[PDB]
Amino acid sequence: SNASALGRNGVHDFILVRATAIVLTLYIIYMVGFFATSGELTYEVWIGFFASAFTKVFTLLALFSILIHAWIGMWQVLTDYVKPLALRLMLQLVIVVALVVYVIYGFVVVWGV
Amino acid sequence: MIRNVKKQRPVNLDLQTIRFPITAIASILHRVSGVITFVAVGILLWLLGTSLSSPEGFEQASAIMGSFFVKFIMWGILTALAYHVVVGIRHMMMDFGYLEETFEAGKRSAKISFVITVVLSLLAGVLVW
Amino acid sequence: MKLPVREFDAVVIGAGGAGMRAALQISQSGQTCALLSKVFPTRSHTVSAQGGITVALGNTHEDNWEWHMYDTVKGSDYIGDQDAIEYMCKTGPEAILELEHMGLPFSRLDDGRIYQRPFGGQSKNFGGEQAARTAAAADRTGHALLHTLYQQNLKNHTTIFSEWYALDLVKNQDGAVVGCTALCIETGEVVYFKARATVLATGGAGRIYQSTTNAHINTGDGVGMAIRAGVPVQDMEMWQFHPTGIAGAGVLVTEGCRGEGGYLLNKHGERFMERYAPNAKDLAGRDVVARSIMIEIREGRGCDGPWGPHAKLKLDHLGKEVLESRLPGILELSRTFAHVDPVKEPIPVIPTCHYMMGGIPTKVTGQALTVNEKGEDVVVPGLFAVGEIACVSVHGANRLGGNSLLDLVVFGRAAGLHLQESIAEQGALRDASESDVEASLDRLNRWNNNRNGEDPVAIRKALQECMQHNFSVFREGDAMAKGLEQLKVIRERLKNARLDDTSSEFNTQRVECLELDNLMETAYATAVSANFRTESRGAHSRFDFPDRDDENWLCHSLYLPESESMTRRSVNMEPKLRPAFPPKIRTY
Amino acid sequence: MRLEFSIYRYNPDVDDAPRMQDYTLEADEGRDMMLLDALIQLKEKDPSLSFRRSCREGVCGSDGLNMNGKNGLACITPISALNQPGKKIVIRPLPGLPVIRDLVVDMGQFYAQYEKIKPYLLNNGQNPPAREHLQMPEQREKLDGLYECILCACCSTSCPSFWWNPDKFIGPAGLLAAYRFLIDSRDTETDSRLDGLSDAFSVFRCHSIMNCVSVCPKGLNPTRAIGHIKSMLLQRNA
Ligand SMILES: CCCCCCCCCCCCCCC(O)O[C@H](COC(O)CCCCC)COP(=O)(O)OC[C@H](O)COP(=O)(O)OC[C@@H](COC(O)CCCCCCCCCCCC)O[C@H](O)CCCCCCCCCCCCCC
Ligand SMILES: *Cc1cc2c(cc1C)nc1c(=O)[nH]c(=O)nc-1n2C[C@H](O)[C@H](O)[C@H](O)COP(=O)(O)OP(=O)(O)OC[C@H]1O[C@@H](n2cnc3c(N)ncnc32)[C@H](O)[C@@H]1O
Ligand code: HEM
Ligand SMILES: CCCCCC(C)c1cc([N+](=O)[O-])cc([N+](=O)[O-])c1O
Ligand SMILES: O=C([O-])CC(=O)C(=O)O
Ligand code: SF4
Ligand code: F3S
Ligand code: FES
Ligand SMILES: [Ca+2]
Ligand SMILES: [Ca+2]
Repeated sequence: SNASALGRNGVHDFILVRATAIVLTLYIIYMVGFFATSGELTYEVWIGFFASAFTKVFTLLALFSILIHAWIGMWQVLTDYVKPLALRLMLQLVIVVALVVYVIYGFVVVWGV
Repeated sequence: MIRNVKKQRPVNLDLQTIRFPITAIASILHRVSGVITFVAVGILLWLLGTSLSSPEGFEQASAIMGSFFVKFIMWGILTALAYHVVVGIRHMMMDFGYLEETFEAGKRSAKISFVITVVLSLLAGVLVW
Repeated sequence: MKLPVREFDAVVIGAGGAGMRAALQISQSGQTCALLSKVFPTRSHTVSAQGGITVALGNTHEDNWEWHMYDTVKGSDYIGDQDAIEYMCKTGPEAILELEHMGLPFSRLDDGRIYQRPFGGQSKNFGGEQAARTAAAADRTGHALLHTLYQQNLKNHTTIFSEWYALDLVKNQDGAVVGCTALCIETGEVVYFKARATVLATGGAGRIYQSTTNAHINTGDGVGMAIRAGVPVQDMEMWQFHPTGIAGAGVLVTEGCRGEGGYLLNKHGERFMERYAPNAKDLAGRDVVARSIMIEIREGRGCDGPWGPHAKLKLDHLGKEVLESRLPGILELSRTFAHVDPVKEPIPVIPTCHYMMGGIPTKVTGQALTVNEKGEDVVVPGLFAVGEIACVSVHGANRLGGNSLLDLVVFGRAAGLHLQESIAEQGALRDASESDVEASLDRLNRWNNNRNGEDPVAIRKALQECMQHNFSVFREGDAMAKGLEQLKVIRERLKNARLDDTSSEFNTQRVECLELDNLMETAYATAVSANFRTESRGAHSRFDFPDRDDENWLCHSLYLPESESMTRRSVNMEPKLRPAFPPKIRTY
Repeated sequence: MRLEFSIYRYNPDVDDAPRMQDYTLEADEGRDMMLLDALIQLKEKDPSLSFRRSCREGVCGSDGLNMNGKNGLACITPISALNQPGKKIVIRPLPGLPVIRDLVVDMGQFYAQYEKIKPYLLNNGQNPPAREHLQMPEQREKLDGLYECILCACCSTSCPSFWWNPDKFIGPAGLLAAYRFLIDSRDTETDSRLDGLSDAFSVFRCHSIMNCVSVCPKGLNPTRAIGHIKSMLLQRNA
């Protein structure tokens, strides 16, 4: 079981990517459908869209899905191109911290609205 | 050649020397689109951050999006993202079985994909505006 | 002492069908063994085999091995040993079923348009058998067999030296074979492989003609190494020209076509094979069906076009389905080389060189034999031969279809099963002085120092041409005579031939050159033999002697080498067996 | 007509770096010939030019070469397909693999992966058949398109994933072969086989690029077989 890979094994990675892909496609449609039904976006409409339990919960489920998905993803890429161990681990570290911060900042932004 | 040990055989790897099918282009762009989108999220989170902080914030974001230079970038992000979703779905379909794994069926999938991407990309541009 | 050495209890020179079946068996016996090859094992000519493996299994229909003996003996022309053939046919089934348990992709039986039966190896109708006894897996039975066999040497972890070129055998002061020398094509280094047993399985060498079904590899390196060492060759004039080779291509097309119901026709729309062999039809023997079509060309009644004077191998009538299911490999070689979809049009076929029946004389145990001063069989210490390079005397003067592969596995395995016993018998064999080893390096040294010599291409080209014209399907004294002399001319010529590439890293030229020598010694023996025989038998057809000499030429013509010194020609024979068998009339 | 060729050359002891050499083989404009034919002629003009060849009929797998950017067999690639006026015919070794000399690449890593997947039948021996094994045409049909592989390496040589993880990712050929045993009625270690392929590289590095299917001389489809392996994996590990 590779330490940098999220999945315990290959199949695990296969699934996690496909599950999050799906959840992320719904969310995107959700966000797109809103913007294509907005026209002129007012501060009142914007905050109104987020003050919604539904939007908060979906937005955070997405960010969380991104962590899992982008992690496995960026990981596969680095495995192909960054062959020097030391360098690759630094990148994975930078990347995973970034993903975790995305989610943490997401919470901070959401409860603040 | 390590220290006191020589000759390491050559390898044919000039990419300009290799002819790549459309299917090969399709997937490599999916990989590139992904890395673009990884970065993209941060940028979008930042904007979303400003956007909701307060009225003055929503103003500051509304105006940043005003820059036409920014409009271009906000435009590629959505196109890269759009490309990635489409080709991703194409991907998942062959996996399961809603698409043939033959080569021809493969080039057809690839082509229809780019088409839908271009279309969505156009729509994205209309929104950024 | 500057030459490296690799000791093994065995050295199997050749990774063909028989070479691997043996290496596998020799290994099963707890014997250290090295397997050598010029190409990657899966590339040997065997991969190209189509038809199938004719063995009595009884699947397609009840059968017995004896019918296989009669069908075969009459097929050889009572020139093939009853002892050997018996053993092969009898040991047939077990040996084949052995391969299926190894995973060989056989075709299966049960439902078909108008047919039906259980999981047996599907046996197809084939040439020289009363009914269908040919186990076939699609059109690619050789590829199946070879690959399975390689997968097996992978499992049992056989030591394989891939892309190594065996030069000449190394003789013992007492005149025994004690290994050989070989060239690492990759790096170019030369090494002496010392062994208590040296098995040759270098296949045939139809490359001594201009149009053959064989591969660019079949240069009978085997033959050349045996002669240059002092070992004879039996019936080296007996060459089977396949009936359905592709005109202008020389690429093979299975006899199974006729077996699945293929027509062999002439421009006037008649099935001349029905007229030649009035009751046996296209199933007629190998030797026979060849002259039939070849004759229609002599009388100016042979079909012509871009490809050349051919015969139409009509198959289109069979279902496009059956052709795709049963002969997928055929439907492509035709399109690819013949530019004709068999599903709709017949195939431009012509008898072209195929199996070489002649080769190193051996006992069923694979051991190599030479004659005594009196002329008695004397086995050769440390030497064995299996496959096409060997004349165990099974196919005699006409190889029944699909028997060669059956040969490969049976005697290949026979050699392995008996190796330890044979070594016991010859006993211990002494070392070789740098002189003995040095000797083998001669052919190599020559080529490497000679650079201003003559261009091999011509010598090669001529070589093939002469053999093509003077030693074709039909031949005559006056002919051999001329060629036999041309050859001498060329053989001397070849002695000044040059080598342009003097590199190390994979030298294709050096190798091809070294193979030329074999092409030479091979074609030569072929001739002195062809001339010698005073009769028209199996593949041997002389207009001067239209009938087979039952009293005089009912024997194996032994070519008598002396290395590069002056030659000689002798005789041999084998009527005794278990169930008994008489010569007779040969009407197919 | 005349024919302008562009051929890859390299010899460890003369050259220290590869170079492309110009060749002109004036051929009879009669009919079409295979690229092997050309090479064999050119090699008469120039002996040093080395390359592999044998069966000559598209069945041994020896002459794998990259012709004008696409991999294929020199023995069956017609000069028609590769001739364009004014332009040369670029012939090079198979991509990724190390170059031994001229157009001959070390196929080592290729064969390796092949072995990793256990290319031979595995039957616990439980329930021995009287004679041969029970294989119904319908069961045997499943092997079609999976046992005709000739190990030419055109496929693996055309796959980027294989360029990056030559020894980690099995590659097209190897997976096609793995599947050949995974679906063989005669093989009794299918679940053991699947556990061996569940890591992150062996099978999952395949991104369905389909260059393998694109260049297979025997028209085989490794992508499809890999897809079936992946499915077996999900059935067994989820
Ligand atoms: C099946 C697969 C599904 C596809 C999936 C692919 C998705 C990607 C492709 C994108 C496609 C987008 C398509 C949009 C669309 O359809 O536009 C429509 C156009 O339709 C036509 O042209 C009709 C033709 C019909 C033909 C039949 C509607 O557009 P309008 O007309 O309203 O044009 C805007 C207007 O000028 C009037 O504009 P305005 O004045 O209101 O603009 C104001 C401007 C500034 O406002 C601010 O300051 C607020 C910014 C807030 C940014 C929030 C970002 C949220 C990030 C969340 C991250 C969560 C992790 O607003 C901007 O220009 C708005 C930009 C909006 C960008 C939205 C991006 C979507 C992100 C989804 C989440 C990403 C997930 C990443 C993992
Ligand atoms: C040419 C052909 C033959 C053939 C056939 C179709 C074609 C196109 N279909 C057949 C069929 O359906 N049934 C049948 O019974 N026979 C059929 N044949 C003939 C048959 O293929 C041959 O008799 C048989 O393949 C011979 O096998 P063998 O193992 O004896 O020989 P090989 O496969 O040609 O391989 C020889 C090996 O030896 C190595 N070698 C040769 N010289 C050297 C040197 N100097 N050093 C090291 N190795 C050497 C080769 O490289 C090869 O591995
Ligand atoms: C949150 C936005 C996304 C990001 C940042 C992202 C990032 C990535 C990355 C880095 C890869 C791996 C690159 C590769 O190896 O090819 C990848 C692969 C993939 N993604 Fe996404 N992705 C996102 C959204 C999605 C969505 C919404 C879908 C659903 C349509 C999706 C489906 C896929 C699929 C199927 C793959 C597999 C490609 C392969 O295995 O080669 N992705 N993604
Ligand atoms: C910026 C991307 C460069 C990609 C280069 C190459 C040789 C490449 C080509 C393909 N392709 O499918 O043609 C796929 C991958 N890849 O990493 O998956 C790949 O790395
Ligand atoms: O040599 C043989 O056995 C005949 C053969 O393969 C064929 O006709 O395809
Ligand atoms: S599957 Fe096709 S391309 Fe791949 S190695 Fe086998 S024959 Fe060659
Ligand atoms: S090209 Fe390689 S990525 Fe998969 S689809 Fe074929 S094995
Ligand atoms: S020489 Fe064998 S397939 Fe080309
Ligand atoms: Ca023989
Ligand atoms: Ca099973």
